[PDB]
Amino acid sequence: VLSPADKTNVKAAWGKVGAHAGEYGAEALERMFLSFPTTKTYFPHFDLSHGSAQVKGHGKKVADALTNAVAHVDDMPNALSALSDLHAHKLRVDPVNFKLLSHCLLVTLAAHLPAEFTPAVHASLDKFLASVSTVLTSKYR
Amino acid sequence: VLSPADKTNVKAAWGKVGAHAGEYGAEALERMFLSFPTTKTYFPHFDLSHGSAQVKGHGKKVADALTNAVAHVDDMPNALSALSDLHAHKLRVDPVNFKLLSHCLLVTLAAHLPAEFTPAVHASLDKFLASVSTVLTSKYR
Amino acid sequence: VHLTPEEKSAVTALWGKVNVDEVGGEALGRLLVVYPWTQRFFESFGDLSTPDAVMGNPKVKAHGKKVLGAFSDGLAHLDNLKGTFATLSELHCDKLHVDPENFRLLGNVLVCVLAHHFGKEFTPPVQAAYQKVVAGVANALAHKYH
Amino acid sequence: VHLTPEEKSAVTALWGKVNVDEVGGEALGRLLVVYPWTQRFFESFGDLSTPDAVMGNPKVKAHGKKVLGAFSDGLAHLDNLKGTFATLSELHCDKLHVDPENFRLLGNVLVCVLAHHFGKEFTPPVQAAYQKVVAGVANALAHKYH
Ligand code: HEM
Ligand code: HEM
Ligand code: HNI
Ligand code: HNI
Repeated sequence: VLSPADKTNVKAAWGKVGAHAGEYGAEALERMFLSFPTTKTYFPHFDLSHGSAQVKGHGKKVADALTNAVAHVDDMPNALSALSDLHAHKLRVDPVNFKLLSHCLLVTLAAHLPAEFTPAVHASLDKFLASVSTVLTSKYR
Repeated sequence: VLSPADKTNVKAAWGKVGAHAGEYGAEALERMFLSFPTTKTYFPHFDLSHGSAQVKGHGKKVADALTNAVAHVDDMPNALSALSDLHAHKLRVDPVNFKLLSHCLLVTLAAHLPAEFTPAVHASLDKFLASVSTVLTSKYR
Repeated sequence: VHLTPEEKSAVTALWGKVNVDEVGGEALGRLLVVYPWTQRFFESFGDLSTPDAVMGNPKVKAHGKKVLGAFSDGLAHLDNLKGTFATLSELHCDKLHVDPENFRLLGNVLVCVLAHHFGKEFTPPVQAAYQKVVAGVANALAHKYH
Repeated sequence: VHLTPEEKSAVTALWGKVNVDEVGGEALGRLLVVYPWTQRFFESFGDLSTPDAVMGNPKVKAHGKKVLGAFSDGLAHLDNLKGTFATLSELHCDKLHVDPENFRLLGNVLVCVLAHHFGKEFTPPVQAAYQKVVAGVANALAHKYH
């Protein structure tokens, strides 16, 4: 469960990210494709070339979804309901990959939040991304 | 989430297990220790060889916990609350190991339920053991 | 990854009793029933809407024969699983775009199918040997991904 | 795993700039904070009640340095990680009873610590090379478990 302290840490950290969220979403995807190449099996229809506009566009969508989840951190199952439906029934991405994207999002945040990425905030962000992943895989079977 | 059919299937299968629950719990533990040696790191104080009295006794405890979970299948977070606290705070078993015991429980059931272990029942039991595992790892941080 | 001589003999002995075509269809079918997101690769196989629709699907059965046939052939090469499955690894990555986690799931389902079929004969030591095998095969199939 | 000449070069180049004392203390400390069940091996280390207590703990910092020092030594054996970590693998299994999942968790925390320290210099390709390394080291330390 996300504690009130977790929620405070997540909101403050994502607040600092601000309008950079879309960029960081794309960076996290790029980091994931490079570091965990098996995740590319879900994007064979994508242009994965360097600076890919398609990947950048998708990073923005991922970021916006996270921004919405932060804004509705008290009620994420409802906020992420349609997105959960999409991954469970249409995309059918194996649940193990959510930890890979989560790690890459965490690494991206660490690389862009020198002051803010304290051990406590690190912990809260990890819990938050796992909670998002839990909601997004809740309807798979 | 467990569907109405899942719960029917789990109750029927565990019902057929009947008085053998403790035996199967011990067998599942033995299968786990042999197939996944890393799990032995949590039991250095145990005799873990075949025919172990400690493993037989512990299998009964695991089985009893599962029986209680089946009895309270719509309220497992609360029915298993103390056991969740125990694994999270006293034992501190890494969450990755729950899938290993769950698999060995499944295999044990498959080996003992020729008629009952249909593909649908297999699916329901896997979901059930995953749900028990989720509850038992819900308080780790 | 490797097995003792006792484990190799146990694997071979049990496998001698396996109907590979049948166990293959059963394992692939159960994969698609128990982990239904794995159906994503098989839209062309038709009706996968219910457990019976999946298990009795002729195309699921035919593909199961093919998959476990390759698995079976690989049991003759337990010392070189990565080499054995290199071209299938490349194919599943480059052409089929199959997440290797699927190989791990299939391995686990196969172990359940063997347990279901053989009952008490699928002893804990026999399972341990087969766990080494399916992990080795899944790792081999994952090895050429890039 | 198996690093390319280009990846090997990237790893060594970054590591030459690493303060192993700081990064080791940070990595082990954050392991214990972020995944607090990992504290189970360190009751003898004293006060681990708060994040500040963990991070500032002299024994946590000393052990973090020792662990990352052995990690550092391993970087001179990138084509034989299993060989060089064989002794420590057996030690962690039989004497310390450490679940190898801990090695994987530490590896990912290390990657986070490196990103936190180096910022934009920890590029996606540099991360990818370090992911290969930490997976390789974790697998090497897990290899002799029984
Ligand atoms: C924190 C976890 C995740 C978030 C927040 C997220 C978010 C999103 C969003 C917002 C979309 C677009 C929704 C729409 O167009 O209606 C999407 C689509 C998609 N996601 Fe995710 N996702 C996550 C995890 C994953 C993972 C782990 C994978 C695979 C490795 C994945 C693969 C895909 C794919 C293949 C699409 C469709 C792309 C397309 O063809 O347009 N997602 N995701
Ligand atoms: C379905 C999952 C599980 C169930 C239902 C379960 C159940 C139990 C129960 C009922 C107890 C005894 C509680 C007591 O003494 O008050 C126990 C203890 C314990 N469990 Fe589990 N457990 C599960 C998963 C695991 C896993 C995966 C591990 C490690 C691989 C583990 C390691 C332990 C240990 C070390 C003890 C203490 C044994 C002792 O020293 O007496 N458990 N568990
Ligand atoms: C859930 C997905 C999935 C899994 C777990 C899986 C697991 C395995 C395993 C594991 C032991 C083996 C040995 C194996 C072997 C094979 N697979 Ni896999 N495959 C999978 C998805 C496929 C798909 C998809 C194809 C192409 C099917 C088609 O439509 O022709 C395929 C095709 C094959 C072929 C035929 C190759 C060709 O067409 O040239 C072989 C052989 N395989 N598959
Ligand atoms: C979370 C637990 C944990 C992790 C992730 C971990 C990860 C690692 C990694 C990963 C890169 C390496 C290279 C490594 C190396 C070492 N460990 Ni680990 N160790 C861990 C728990 C221990 C414990 C416990 C000891 C004994 C500590 C003490 O001081 O007694 C230990 C002791 C050591 C020693 C000292 C051995 C000796 O006495 O000769 C080395 C070297 N290690 N450890």
